[PDB]
Amino acid sequence: DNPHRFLPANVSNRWNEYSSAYLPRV
Amino acid sequence: EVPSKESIQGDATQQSSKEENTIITRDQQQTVSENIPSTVGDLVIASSEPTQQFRSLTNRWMPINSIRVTVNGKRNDLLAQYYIPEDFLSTHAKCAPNTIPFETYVYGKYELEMKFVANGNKFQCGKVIISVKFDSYQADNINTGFQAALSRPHIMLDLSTNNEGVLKIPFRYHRAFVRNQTHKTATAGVRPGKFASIYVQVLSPLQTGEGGANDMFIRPFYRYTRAEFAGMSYKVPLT
Amino acid sequence: DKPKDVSSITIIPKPRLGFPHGKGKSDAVAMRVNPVALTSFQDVSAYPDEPRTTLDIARIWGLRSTFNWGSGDEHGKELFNTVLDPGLRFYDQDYEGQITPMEYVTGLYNFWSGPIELRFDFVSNAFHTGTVIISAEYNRSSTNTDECQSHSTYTKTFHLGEQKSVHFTVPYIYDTVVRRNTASAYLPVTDYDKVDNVSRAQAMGIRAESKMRVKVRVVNVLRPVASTTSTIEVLVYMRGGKNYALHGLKQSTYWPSNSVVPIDSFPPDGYDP
Amino acid sequence: DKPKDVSSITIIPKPRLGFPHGKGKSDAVAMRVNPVALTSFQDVSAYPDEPRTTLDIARIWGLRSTFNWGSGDEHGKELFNTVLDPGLRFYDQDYEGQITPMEYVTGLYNFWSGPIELRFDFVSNAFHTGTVIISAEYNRSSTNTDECQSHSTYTKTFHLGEQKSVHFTVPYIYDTVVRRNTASAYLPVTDYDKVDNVSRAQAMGIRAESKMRVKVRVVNVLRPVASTTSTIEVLVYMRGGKNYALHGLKQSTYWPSNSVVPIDSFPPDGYDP
Amino acid sequence: DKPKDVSSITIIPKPRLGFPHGKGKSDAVAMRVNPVALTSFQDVSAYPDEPRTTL
Amino acid sequence: MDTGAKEDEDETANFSDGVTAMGFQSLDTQVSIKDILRRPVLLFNHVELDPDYTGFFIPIMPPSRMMQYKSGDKETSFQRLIGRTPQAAIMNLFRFWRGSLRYTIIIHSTDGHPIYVTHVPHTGNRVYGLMKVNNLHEYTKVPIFGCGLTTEMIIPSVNPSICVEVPFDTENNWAVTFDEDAQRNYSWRDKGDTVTGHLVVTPVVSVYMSVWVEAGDDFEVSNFYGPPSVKTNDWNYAFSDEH
Amino acid sequence: MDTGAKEDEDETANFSDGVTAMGFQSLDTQVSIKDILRRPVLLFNHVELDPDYTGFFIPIMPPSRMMQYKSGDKETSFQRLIGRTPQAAIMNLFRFWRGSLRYTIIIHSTDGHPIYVTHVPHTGNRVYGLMKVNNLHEYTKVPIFGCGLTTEMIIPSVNPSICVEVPFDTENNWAVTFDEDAQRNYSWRDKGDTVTGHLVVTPVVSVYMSVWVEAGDDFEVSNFYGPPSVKTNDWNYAFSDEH
Repeated sequence: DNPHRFLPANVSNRWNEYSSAYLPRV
Repeated sequence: EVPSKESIQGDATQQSSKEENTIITRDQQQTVSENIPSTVGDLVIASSEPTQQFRSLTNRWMPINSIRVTVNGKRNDLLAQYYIPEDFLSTHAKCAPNTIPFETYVYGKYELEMKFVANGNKFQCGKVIISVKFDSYQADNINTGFQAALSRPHIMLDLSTNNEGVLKIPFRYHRAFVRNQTHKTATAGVRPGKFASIYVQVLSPLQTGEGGANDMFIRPFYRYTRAEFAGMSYKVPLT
Repeated sequence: DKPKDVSSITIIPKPRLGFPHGKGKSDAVAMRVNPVALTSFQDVSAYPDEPRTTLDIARIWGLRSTFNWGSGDEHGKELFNTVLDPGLRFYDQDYEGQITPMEYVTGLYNFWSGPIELRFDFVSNAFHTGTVIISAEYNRSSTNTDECQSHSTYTKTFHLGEQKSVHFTVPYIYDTVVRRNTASAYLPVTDYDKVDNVSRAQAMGIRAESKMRVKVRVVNVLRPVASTTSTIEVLVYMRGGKNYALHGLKQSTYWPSNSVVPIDSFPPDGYDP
Repeated sequence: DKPKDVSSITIIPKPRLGFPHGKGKSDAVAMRVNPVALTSFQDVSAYPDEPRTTLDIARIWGLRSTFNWGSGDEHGKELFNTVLDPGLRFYDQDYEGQITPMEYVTGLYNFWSGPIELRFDFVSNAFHTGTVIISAEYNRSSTNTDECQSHSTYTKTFHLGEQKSVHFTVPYIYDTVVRRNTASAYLPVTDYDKVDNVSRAQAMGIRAESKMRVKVRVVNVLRPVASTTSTIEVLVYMRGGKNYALHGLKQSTYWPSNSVVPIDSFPPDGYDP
Repeated sequence: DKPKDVSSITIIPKPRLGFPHGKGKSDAVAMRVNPVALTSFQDVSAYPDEPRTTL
Repeated sequence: MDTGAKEDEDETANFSDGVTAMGFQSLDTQVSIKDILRRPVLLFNHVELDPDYTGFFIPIMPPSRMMQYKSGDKETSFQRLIGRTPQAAIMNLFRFWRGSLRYTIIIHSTDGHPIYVTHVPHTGNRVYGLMKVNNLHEYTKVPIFGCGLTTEMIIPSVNPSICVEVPFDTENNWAVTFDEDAQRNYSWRDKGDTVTGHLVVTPVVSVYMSVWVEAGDDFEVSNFYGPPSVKTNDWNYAFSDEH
Repeated sequence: MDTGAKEDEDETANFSDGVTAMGFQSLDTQVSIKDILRRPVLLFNHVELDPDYTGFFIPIMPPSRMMQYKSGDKETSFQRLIGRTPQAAIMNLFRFWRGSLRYTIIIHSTDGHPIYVTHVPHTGNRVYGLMKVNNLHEYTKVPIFGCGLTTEMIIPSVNPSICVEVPFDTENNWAVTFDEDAQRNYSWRDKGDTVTGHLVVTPVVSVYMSVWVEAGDDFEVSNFYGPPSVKTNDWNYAFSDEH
């Protein structure tokens, strides 16, 4: 399916955006 | 502003900020970001009932979690980040008296201040940038470099001198108020408790001498300079 | 003499003059003997008490709902409990009945704001006596059984007895200056077409359902005398406040159900028996 | 009476009123009830500290480059050496990264002029000590090894020690009042097409590459104490001067690289899982 | 109110405004940000000794 | 109208009324009744004309529950969405109107053939669509426009739309808006009192047409009736803000 | 915004700033942000309309990184060069805007058939292109323009282009410009807050169309974000001034 729809669980919070705890995103 | 000769207690020319029942001193000078305005006038329309302030509770300095800068961190690396007010409620300083009004009220407008205190030795050197991004929800992974950090309202911390910074954050949101608390019976259509983001980034990597320390620490403090609350409700636990 | 006319100007040709507006200028050609004559309102004119705006219609008291209150209703019980949204009455079922004048006029607009007023008329007498608490609850709602949660909001305890009517202004407290209407801006379905998820996916707008409720709970259980009725009915009226406001004209939410017949040619279409 | 209208004028019919302009007059038809109403900025308005022009954006300090300065760097060595053109960063390679706000805004325009400002922040302490010379060189450039040639231009020797920051205005000295931008005015290639000389031959414009350089050389070799680091990093910031000026809007030089996704219909396009 | 506009005039449609003339009026649309801006001759201007006419 | 403030005998303390949000987004205020009814409403969407008939009749009455589509009844040339317009919902509350209306005609052509428009004054009948007046098989000799009633003309090539303003030609103080039944055979002089006349539209050849309508500048409604008994099913054809 | 003059603690002598070269070539000054955004940008270049659908939807949002083409992804009706306009690059720095926009439609026709334009107010969805609203197979009876929303009309023969000015109809103080991801399925009431409504464009028959856009007179941007991370390769597709 379209991969952009949902963010993978390990990097994201419940609200389906990047978690504040996950610093490596940059 | 001007240092004096050495007495029993060193160079005793320290200033201090006294806010409610918490004092924070500073050794060297202070960097301050420009005092800029917030959205006003919509307040009286969007809230039919009168809005309340709890200065004694919310205007006191609250220390949050410590940040660990190492010699391995490259340029553009996030040292920390904070979705506010969400993270000050339920993530950092969970039992702070600053959070008491957020239990009962459902809406509010928040102008913040954030003081940062660094303590690296005189044989270290490095630059850290702290910057605010107003209304960052689903916009965290773009315009999030050191370059954009220098453009937005920001402070700059040299890790050798141990200067202090104070970042003033106006309320600049697309809606009139921001929702404080999520709940089982509340709507899932809106993202609550996040009107801004605070990034702390390595502008230049930390460096040390031969047989020197491989890290040093920074401590953020926050305080609401204008916390107005509207829509009283039954008290709930925070997240 | 026949001197040449050297004056000129660049024009942008448009078909209609002020087509989409409800005011300003117009290029209309009067079908009269006199091109600048108008209908005289010297004798026959609009009466002063008729509503001049839709905000005047939204200040007419309409009967929203009713409910019962017996002696058997233990304290804390929800007598009445609705989502107070002027946009829609229900989110989960077809509505049919007589909508209130403020709801009817609201359905014409995409956005609303300002306070809403209620009025609870207890169909009782001198010998009925109880106490109810009317609470307005925003964002987060209480549980049916936990009366304490309802008490910790904006409340007005009404002591029923000699007085049989209580007015209640619901204060407008939301994150946005105006709420948008939950009813759709445009709905072409007219023949009660059986709906699917593909139909829903291609809607005009996304229904932002209101979580703001108004509950009525028992404080003091209704203790009537033996000689009168044990259960009374309560009438709940509703109008827009004095600072009620509407914006963004759309396709109407509600439409006439009862006694709708399409016009025909009179008397060509077999009127002569 | 019905008298004949003898007045007339010659008109030149145009489709649009002031299509290409960013000011003046317009023939726009408002999609409102009132034809002459506007958006109120009584409460919600632009904040005073926001940039009103692009020249305000071009006065924001952005971090251009960085370089190192060790104890092993013998005197006269080029620490830093770039072509200071706000048009393009490189002439001979693909650039990727975070462009400075004055470079970003410049890329929108075909011509620029006026002085450029630099600011060198040495990431050091009290115990570091050296001396660098910052030279601006026009038309003719020096050899890497001949430091004397660099000294005979417009220079500012900075004595590093207690102060860790030096500001440097680069004076605008060229044969023309405005330089033209080295980046192309229009580039239709979007799919990284493999380039040939026939492609180059049919370009929009001819890239007039700037020979104006800014070099930083060692005057006094960096002599730090044993207990501190032997090599420091220098941060080179850059903004437009107080008399910086831009003209001739073109297709932008730079475009967003990171996290670009094209929009789709929500919620028709399979948003419902 | 939405009153009807009763004012009118008879126009003679021409394509160009003052096509054959070397002076007078023109219907030209400036290709600028500002519709009424012009080239400045503050510094750079015609030198006084240059011929202004063919005579 | 009656506010019902008559019955508000409560004199106890209440919450604040706040400040009005009118003119906050934009000054364009859309709340006025005489501004909504002055907005144009569409009636006939690409209906066909014929030279064989007398012309196409458009009964001069404001758009309301009279011009509403109900499900599973006889098909008409009127568009279905007249029922559910904001301009119709207003006319469902007022049973009297007076003053001029404003019809806008748009011919789907660019030919030299002229189309005509003819305000016939209130003559008692309430016909619409194409009609053969007096069942004759030839109207080119004696046209409806040529009889000598007030008449404008569209010339599609010059401009393929006109906006006429038809006068309030009637013996009544007020024109009635609606009835409980449109198709009911009751006393004939009263059925006529819901129109103030007709527009007719004759072409030279066959052609399609669109008709809009609104209230003129001089226009007043009165005799307020309150809101009717209604039905809705908007909830059903949209996703919640929670999937 | 923050100048960064805060950190400029240097108080040593410097070279002259000279004199500004503004107004030297011409008085027409193009530096203003509210003048660049007021220039028209092209969106849809000769896209097709159909009478079979409800109409063609144009979401009312300013042109930015949202409307950008990336290489080797799904094809859209949006033109590719929206990404690289000067008017887009400005909107990439500001995340909030407010006030009216100005859409310009140009129908490729000279027929008597009328085309309509309909400002639908902010209703939460963000659809574009052709859509069958509620999956019906017939919209000629009940058109989107006929429902009774604000509506203008183009008559191609008279003048085959209009310039509308769509109002800021929303409950928000500000309309959001962009997101980190357009195609991400997050909370539904927030995805809606990047548009202030839609334009719809219904024709009688099939026809092609072009759409431009700009900021209105009443238009303010705010919430400055600084410049993004960018890429370029202009150097590659041009000869040096030295062969």
